[PDB]
Amino acid sequence: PDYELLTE
Amino acid sequence: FLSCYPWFHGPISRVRAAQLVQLQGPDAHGVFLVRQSESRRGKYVLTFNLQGRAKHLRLVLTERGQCRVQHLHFPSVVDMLRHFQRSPIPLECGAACDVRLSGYVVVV
Ligand SMILES: [Cl-]
Repeated sequence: PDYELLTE
Repeated sequence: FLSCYPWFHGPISRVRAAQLVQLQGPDAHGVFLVRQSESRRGKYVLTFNLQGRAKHLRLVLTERGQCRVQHLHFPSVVDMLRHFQRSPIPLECGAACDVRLSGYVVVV
C-alpha cells in the first residue's frame, strides 16, 4: 500500500 | 517491549487501524495509534487521523529502542510522539495538512 513521505 | 503503552496495538491490520482513528471523524484530527507493519514485518507504523482521513507513517525501531522516521532520529518512540505533539508532522502537502498528534486510541 501507501505510506506518507515527509518533507526533507 | 511496546506492550506497556496504551497506544500500542501490535499486529492489527491497516484497515482496522484506519477505522479506529477515523471513528470520531474530523473532530479527532491528530488522534493516533502505533502498530506493527502489515506489509513489512519487523517495522512499525504510526497511524493517525488527518482531517478525518487515516494516514500511515513508517517507523523503524532499532534494537536499542530508538526510533527513526525517514530522516528524523529519536531516542525512543515516546520521544517521537511527544515531538509530533509539539511540532506539526512535516507532510508534503504543507500548511493545508497541518497536524499535530493529539489523543490516542487505547488498545483493547
Ligand atoms: Cl537520537
